[PDB]
Amino acid sequence: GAHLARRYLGDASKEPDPLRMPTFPPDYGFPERKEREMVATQQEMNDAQLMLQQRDYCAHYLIQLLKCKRDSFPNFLACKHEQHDWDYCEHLDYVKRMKEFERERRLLQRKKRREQREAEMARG
Amino acid sequence: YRHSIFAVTHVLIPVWIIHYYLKYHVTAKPYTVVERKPRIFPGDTILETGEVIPLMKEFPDQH
Amino acid sequence: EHGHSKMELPDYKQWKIEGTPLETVQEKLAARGLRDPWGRNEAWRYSGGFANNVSFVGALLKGFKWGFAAFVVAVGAEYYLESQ
Amino acid sequence: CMHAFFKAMLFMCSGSIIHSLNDEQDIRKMGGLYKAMPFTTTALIIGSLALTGMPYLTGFYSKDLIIEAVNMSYTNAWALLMTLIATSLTAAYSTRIIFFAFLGKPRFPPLVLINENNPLLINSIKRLLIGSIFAGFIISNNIPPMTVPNTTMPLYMKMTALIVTIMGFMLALELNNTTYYLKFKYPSQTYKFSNMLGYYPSIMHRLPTYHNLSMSQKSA
Amino acid sequence: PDSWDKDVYPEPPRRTPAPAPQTSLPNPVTYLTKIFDLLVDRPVTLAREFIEQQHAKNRYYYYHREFRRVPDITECEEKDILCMFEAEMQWRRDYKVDQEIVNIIQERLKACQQREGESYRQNCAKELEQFTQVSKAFQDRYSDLGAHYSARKCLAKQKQRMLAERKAAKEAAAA
Amino acid sequence: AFSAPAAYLTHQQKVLRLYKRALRHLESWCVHRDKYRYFACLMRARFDEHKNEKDMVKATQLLRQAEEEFWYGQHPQPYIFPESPGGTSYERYECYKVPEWCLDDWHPSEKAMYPDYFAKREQWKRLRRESWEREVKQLQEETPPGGPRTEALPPARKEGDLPPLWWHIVTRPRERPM
Amino acid sequence: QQERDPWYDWDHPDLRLNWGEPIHWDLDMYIRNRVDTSPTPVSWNTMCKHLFGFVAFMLFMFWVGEIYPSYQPVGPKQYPYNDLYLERGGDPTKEPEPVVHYEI
Amino acid sequence: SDAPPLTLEAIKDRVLYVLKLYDKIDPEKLSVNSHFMKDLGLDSLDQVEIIMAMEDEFGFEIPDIDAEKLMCPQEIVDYIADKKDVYE
Amino acid sequence: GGVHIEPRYRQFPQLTRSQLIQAEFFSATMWFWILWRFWHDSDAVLGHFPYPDPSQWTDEELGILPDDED
Amino acid sequence: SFPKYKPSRLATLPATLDPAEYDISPETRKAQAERLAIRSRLKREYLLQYNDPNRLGVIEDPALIRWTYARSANIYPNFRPTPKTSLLGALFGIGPLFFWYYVFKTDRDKKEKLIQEGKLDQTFNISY
Amino acid sequence: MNPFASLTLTTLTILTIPIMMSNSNIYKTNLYPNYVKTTVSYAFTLSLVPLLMFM
Amino acid sequence: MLKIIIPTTMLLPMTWMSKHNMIWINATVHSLLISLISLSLLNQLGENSLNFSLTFFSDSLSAPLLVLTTWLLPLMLMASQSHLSKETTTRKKLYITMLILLQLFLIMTFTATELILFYILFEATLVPTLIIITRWGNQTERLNAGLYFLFYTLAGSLPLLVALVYIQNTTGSLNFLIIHYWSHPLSNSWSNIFMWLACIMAFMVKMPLYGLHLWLPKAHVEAPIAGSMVLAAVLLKLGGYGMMRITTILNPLTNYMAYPFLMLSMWGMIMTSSICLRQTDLKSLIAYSSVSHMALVIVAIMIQTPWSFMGATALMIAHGLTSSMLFCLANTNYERVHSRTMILARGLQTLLPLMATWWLVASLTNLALPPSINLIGELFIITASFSWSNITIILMGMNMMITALYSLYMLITTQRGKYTHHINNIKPSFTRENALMALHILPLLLLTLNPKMILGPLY
Ligand SMILES: CCCCCCCCCCCCCCCCCC(=O)OC[C@H](COP(=O)([O-])OCC(O)COP(=O)([O-])OC[C@@H](COC(=O)CCCCCCCCCCCCCCCCC)OC(=O)CCCCCCCCCCCCCCCCC)OC(=O)CCCCCCCCCCCCCCCCC
Ligand SMILES: CCCCCCCCCCCCCCCCC[C@@H](O)O[C@H](CO[C@H](O)CCCCCCCCCCCCCCC)COP(=O)(O)OCC[N+](C)(C)C
Ligand SMILES: CCCCCCCC/C=C\CCCCCCCC(=O)O[C@H](COC(=O)CCCCCCC/C=C/CCCCCCCC)COP(=O)(O)OCCN
Ligand SMILES: CCCCCCCCCCCC(=O)SCCNC(=O)CCNC(=O)[C@H](O)C(C)(C)COP(=O)(O)O
Repeated sequence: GAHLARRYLGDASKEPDPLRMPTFPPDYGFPERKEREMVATQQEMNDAQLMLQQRDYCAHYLIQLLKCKRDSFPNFLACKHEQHDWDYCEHLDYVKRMKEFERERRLLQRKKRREQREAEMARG
Repeated sequence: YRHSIFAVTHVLIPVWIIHYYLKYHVTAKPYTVVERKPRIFPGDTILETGEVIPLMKEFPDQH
Repeated sequence: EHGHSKMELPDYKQWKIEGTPLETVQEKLAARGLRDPWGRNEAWRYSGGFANNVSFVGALLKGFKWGFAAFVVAVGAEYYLESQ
Repeated sequence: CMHAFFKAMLFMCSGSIIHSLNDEQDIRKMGGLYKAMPFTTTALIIGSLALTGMPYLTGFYSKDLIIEAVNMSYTNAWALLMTLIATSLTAAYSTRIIFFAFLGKPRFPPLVLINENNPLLINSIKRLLIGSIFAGFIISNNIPPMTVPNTTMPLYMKMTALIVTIMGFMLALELNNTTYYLKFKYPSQTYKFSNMLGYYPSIMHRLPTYHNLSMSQKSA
Repeated sequence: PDSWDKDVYPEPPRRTPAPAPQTSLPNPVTYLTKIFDLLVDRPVTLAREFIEQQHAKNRYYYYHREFRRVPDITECEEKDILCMFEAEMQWRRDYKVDQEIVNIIQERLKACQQREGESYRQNCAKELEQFTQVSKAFQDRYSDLGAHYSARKCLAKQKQRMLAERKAAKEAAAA
Repeated sequence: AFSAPAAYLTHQQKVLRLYKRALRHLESWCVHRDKYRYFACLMRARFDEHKNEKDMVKATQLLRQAEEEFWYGQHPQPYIFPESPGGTSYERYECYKVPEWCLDDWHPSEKAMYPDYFAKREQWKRLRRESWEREVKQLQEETPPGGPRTEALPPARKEGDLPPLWWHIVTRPRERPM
Repeated sequence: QQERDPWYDWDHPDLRLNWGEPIHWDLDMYIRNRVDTSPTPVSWNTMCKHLFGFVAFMLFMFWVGEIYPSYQPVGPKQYPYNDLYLERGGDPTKEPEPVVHYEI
Repeated sequence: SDAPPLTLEAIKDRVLYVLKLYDKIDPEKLSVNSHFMKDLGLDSLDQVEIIMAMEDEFGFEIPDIDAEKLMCPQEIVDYIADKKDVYE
Repeated sequence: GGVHIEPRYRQFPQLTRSQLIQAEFFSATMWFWILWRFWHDSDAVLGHFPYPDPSQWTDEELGILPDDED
Repeated sequence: SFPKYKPSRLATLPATLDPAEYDISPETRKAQAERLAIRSRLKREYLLQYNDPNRLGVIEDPALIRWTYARSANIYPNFRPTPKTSLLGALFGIGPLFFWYYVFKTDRDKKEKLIQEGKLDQTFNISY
Repeated sequence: MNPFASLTLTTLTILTIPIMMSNSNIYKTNLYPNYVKTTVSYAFTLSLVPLLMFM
Repeated sequence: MLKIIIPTTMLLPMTWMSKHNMIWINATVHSLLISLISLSLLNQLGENSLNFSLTFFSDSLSAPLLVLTTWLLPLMLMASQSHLSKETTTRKKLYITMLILLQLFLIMTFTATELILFYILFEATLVPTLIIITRWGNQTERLNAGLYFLFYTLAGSLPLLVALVYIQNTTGSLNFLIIHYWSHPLSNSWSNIFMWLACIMAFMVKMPLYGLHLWLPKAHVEAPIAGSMVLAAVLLKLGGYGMMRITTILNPLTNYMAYPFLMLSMWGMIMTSSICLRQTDLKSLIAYSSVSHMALVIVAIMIQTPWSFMGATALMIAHGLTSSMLFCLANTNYERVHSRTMILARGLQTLLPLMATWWLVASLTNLALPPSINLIGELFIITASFSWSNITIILMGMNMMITALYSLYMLITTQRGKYTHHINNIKPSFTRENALMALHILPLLLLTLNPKMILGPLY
């Protein structure tokens, strides 16, 4: 999708663009701003040599899954729990990305509403 | 018997020749055979120097 | 070793347009005062083991019954073994 | 890897039909082979099911992931639309093959030479049949991960491949069922375009070559 | 192996993990490699020991040739053909030596890329820098000489390069 | 193929050729046998409405719009028999065929195998050698003066004679030599 | 030579030629292995128009889809160590401007 | 291939069988030597339809020039035998 | 390598019971595999993680003030 | 009425759509008869030679000799310098040469200018 | 030492034996197709091992 | 170097004192032994050269050409054994004498430490080939052909002599070593431009250059088989060898004087290739293919880079062997059909299978299939030209495609299809022809194993 239709047949300035997002400071919404955590260190992540695109905040569960796969090799369906954990953590990453997109969208909405209200007040 | 003589004259002899050639001639020169460095995961023993890898940062486990 | 067995043709009197769509074709033709001169020649295509047809969905479900029965038996065994 | 298996088996089945029908390739003259020749029938049915990406088959492991990845990437919309339409047309032409080669009344010459009783053909087809049933599952469960998976999707975008496959199945079957009706009409322009391969073989094999060869004799 | 120098061709300490069976099922890989060992590695080793003892029965040596250094083209008179001949031969030998130096560096780079795996972009920076430096030196020395390259042409290229560098330094200092 | 062509095609011949082509393309369009039979009867009914027309002008004016209509609806991918000039196996076995005269270059060791066949071959050679000298005179005396008017050959008329120019026609590698 | 009569007994069946007949100046142009001028079910100009129209339409709409892309309602992927600065190229002695990611 | 070596008797039996299914022509009057135009009172279109039936029956197509002058079952059998090189 | 089967000429061809049983067995195997895989892994076909509704998220955790603070 | 078929150079008019074949006159029939007559004379001549048991060689075909001689060795004696031939020769022999010369000269001048100015990044370019 | 290289090269090398033997007597008998098919099956079974080691 | 020249000279009294029926056996045996002796020159050093004496020297560019020249003569004798059966003893001895003289002149040409000696022998090679073409030629055009093959060459080479003596009046020596060591730049002047043209056109006309190639189809078509072999394999490489030897003094003029020629070659290798698509003659097709390959060699030499020189040397050797083999196959067909027309004898693979295999291998080598040395030279020259300018690849690409086309065309027209019915004088191939094709094709596939032997002195 609906956001495609909203951006392309509605108002382009109403919705964010994915290339330049985010356009607003992180602390504009709330000043708490807790930081994200990383479990796997640089050296162990390099030693597992996962991938450059697989070196995200999801890496510890990926390393555990690879450990299971190497350890219980012939029983190729033994460690399903590790696969579930890795999938769930990827799901949490994706939902965080969706939340960021929604936050940017509504921040732009309020910015445009504030601009329109200020223009109305100036005209009055 | 035909399968035995086939597996002898077709698999065993070429594999003998190739193993001899690789082990005693090709590997005599540097960088001719290069192997991917094996993956190292935390908690691994490591045979060459006998040094263990420390475990990870005990991530909060739930679901 | 080849097939020299002196195969013999069936009787030409066997083939009849009755009970086949060629009969509907003949009736539609007679409605216009026409008649097919070659109707009986193709009757063998609707006569023997070719008489019974299969639908596309039926063709896809070629071995559904036995597979479903085996799946039911296996899942029952799995249920009776896991609950132990 | 998956396409290798099921496409090779499909070609084996087609060649078996061709050899059994005295080197006849046109499907207009091949009729009811579902019951006249059952092993080729079931092998081709399994291959067609695997080609259209039916679940827990060789096709499902690769093609389903292809569609899921193309739906959730920063790509062209036109490319996505063409991928979906191509999947539907894949299901449709598989339906065409099965319907016109196995379902109707026999249309081959009266002297019937149909036979599959040869150990070589049976064994060669059945090995690739076992492959096209199990290799995708085995191999996808054996290979270590190499890309980030698509964990969460909207329900409509998760089933899109199956939806377009079933729509292709149904529309193709409906269009093929009208051939039994007693009516005749001349073909349209779209049918002519589709049958003559977009007229690409004609134009680009008559205009370029000539314009080269003539010069090769005239100027050079 | 002692056949090649380890300093010329460095390799990492090649740490390797130990097997940690997590299930009770016996893997096919260890049985297959044991069978391959018993069936192949033993007869080949026996044949090689026989060959090596036969070689040790008859031993002889060959030597690497050492070449003296001779005056080069810079200290060569204009039409003194003999010293130009010595200088040209020496320059050609130096050219071959430089080519093999670049070959050694490239072999090091390729080995690093293959060995480091998915982390080659970070773990092979040293080899890339070494190859960049040696390639710059080789390109400065020998590039654009032509098919009919000679010591005089290389000297002229070096002379033009040092003239340009001197002019640039003089301009920058007096800026 | 076997028959000698004529100088021109009569209107009857062109009508019959159109009938065969139209029936074949209609069969190609209608896959199923009953539908083909129905529409073939309709086609033959449409064909023989004008069987008894007498004047040449309209008969020539017909069979023209029929050709145009057929070319419009000609089913651009018709069914072709596998051995037909457009089929999938038109010239499949042409490479396999070898002329008879190749056997004249065989080594005597090869000719040691198959002795009866080569004796029969020699008998055929003798027969051809006599019959050709007979046939040349037969054709020279039988042809009209100034040159033949058609590519049709006469048969044998006497007792010991054979049809002129029969060696090539009689001996063909085969339809499928291997 | 492709559209010569297939059935007739040519002295040269492959080339479809007879002994003694005149040979076209461009025989090697038309040998059934090369350009042929056989009639087609559809006229040449209609074929050209349809093919060119299809190709041009596809190129144009590919360009349009490039102008109007498709994506998902998600933010950019976040990578931990300064956008993986060290693992992508390196240059470890420059101390890049740190990038820190937003938890929500 | 596995194609049985069909003989002249097979050709004649098949040709007579296909002709006997033609309801326009009576089964009793027809013979191996019975002419189509005169001995059976058929039409030219009927002759070409019979030729088409033979073409479909035997799986190979007869060119029009040689098909148009094929008027009797015996010469149909002879043409098929000559085309397919039948010994006996 | 096979067995001798004669042509039929307008009758159904002779069939061996071996090919019939093999074909039915393999089709049954395919369907059993499909069913068994689905029962065991229902989630792969239909998904396992629900797709949250973006509009159902409350204003608190998305960082919007009531249009006046900023 | 149906859409008319328009023949082109590479898609010729079908035989059954020629209006000329329906224009039948005694002269046309005589033309076809004498065409078949000369074809039958040539066929008879070729077949007499073809079946002769005594011949053990290649039947020389005057048509092939004429075709090859016309294609190869009969061009210059019939060539006459005309404005059409002169213009086509000048174009097809000189235009491509100067076109490619301009293209390559421009490309190499651009490369040399960049090299002299030094902004080309020839790193790792060792072999040339 | 590390059968990986030996086996991977041995598969490609065994694939070329019938090509060398195509000058021999077996090429003139009817057992050649069976010979080549058996060679391919053996090569497949042999190459199955390095894949297992990779897994 | 005398250990090779003296036996070549002794080949003449050996031939003239032989029996009436033992000329071929003795000539072939002793020519093969001479080639075996010439194989010793292959070993080389990365340093200067093998300077045998003041008169002769050897290099990594001269050695492969000498080996090929010495190896060709037995092949030419084997080819000529057939059609010279009905000749008198004296005429056959004279033919063998002409071949021996041509080999000796080429041998002395390729060593030739001094440039005037190189010119003298390089022009002395012109007489025996002219006699061979105009005396033992089948057609009536041979005489005309000879005139062409003569005058073109002389027109190119007469100014060169002038330039040479002028150089000796200026530099003082024409020995190649002193010329190399005392080389000096050529100022951009009209006099130097004309000296460049005089030095270059003589070797341009023989390669041949596009636009100067009219003599080659005539000479190759009208010549006998041995003449065609020696013209295609060795005589075309004299121009390339001379060009490689002489551009050491033309710098830096060659940087911008090469522009007219390069295009003439870069476009020409297209045009001639297209010509091969529409040809009714086998020998003409092979001649035009030779023209295309030699034009690409001209491009390589004019680029003047080490990779250019290596590619050019490899391509020269490979093309020589391939062209000789193709001419031999065409001659084997001609001796049976007496036509030399592609379309008349068709479907020969059914009648002559082993010769069909030889045709396939010859076409594949001419098609530049990897890893044959034809492709090695092809790719090296293409890479060097791409370094020269990134647009050249386009033309090269086109050439490559067209090459394959006409090559397979020549394979499909003659060997494939249905045999011509009225030709029945096609006897099974003799052992001599099969041995000739084997001796043509085995050295190519043996040379692909050791390419450094044919990459020239810049390897
Ligand atoms: C986003 C919302 C999602 C939901 C979307 C809606 C859901 C579906 C809605 C359904 C829509 C249509 C689906 C039915 C397909 C049509 C079937 C049909 O009727 O065919 C018979 C009919 C004629 O049949 P006939 O002549 O009588 O033949 C006699 C026998 O029937 C001969 O029979 P036969 O035995 O020889 O063979 C039979 C064969 C014969 O049938 C054919 O002839 C095939 C040709 C038509 C079908 C091809 C459709 C694919 C479209 C791709 C086009 C790409 C753009 C190309 C543009 C080119 C521009 C020149 O038919 C088949 O076997 C199957 C055909 C297709 C059915 C199965 C697949 C359909 C599902 C996929 C389509 C939509 C779902 C997408 C899924 C993803 C969701 C988004 O075909 C047509 O008339 C074509 C109709 C549509 C053509 C549109 C293009 C016209 C453009 C004209 C020019 C315009 C101006 C351009 C200017 C450019 C300037 C630069
Ligand atoms: C026939 C098929 C091919 C055969 C072989 C063809 C190849 C040979 C063609 C000759 C190659 C080039 C000749 C001259 C090249 C020098 C560059 C010069 O011509 O260009 C300009 C020269 O300007 C004009 O070209 C002046 C010359 C004009 C007169 C020449 C005739 C032009 C066409 C002749 C072509 C005919 C070739 C065949 C003859 C039989 C440069 O301007 P400028 O800075 O001033 O001169 C620089 C040189 N300086 C410093 C020594 C003075
Ligand atoms: C296949 C046909 C090719 C035919 C050969 C074409 C090449 C023609 C080469 C030019 C001809 C003259 C060559 C001179 C030999 C070199 C000697 C030299 O360079 O000395 C020059 C002399 O140079 C000349 O004099 C040359 C003048 C040219 C006179 C002859 C004209 C011949 C035709 C010229 C145009 C054709 C060239 C291109 C033809 C392309 C091929 C068709 C300097 O003399 P100095 O006076 O001592 O020094 C000056 C300081 N005081
Ligand atoms: C999908 C393709 C569509 C096809 C469309 C074609 C539609 C065709 C409709 C045209 C109708 C006509 O024939 S147009 C009618 C043309 N005029 C005549 O036919 C008059 C004389 N007819 C003859 O002579 C015949 O041969 C005959 C006597 C029948 C045979 O005779 P026999 O047997 O005794 O030999």
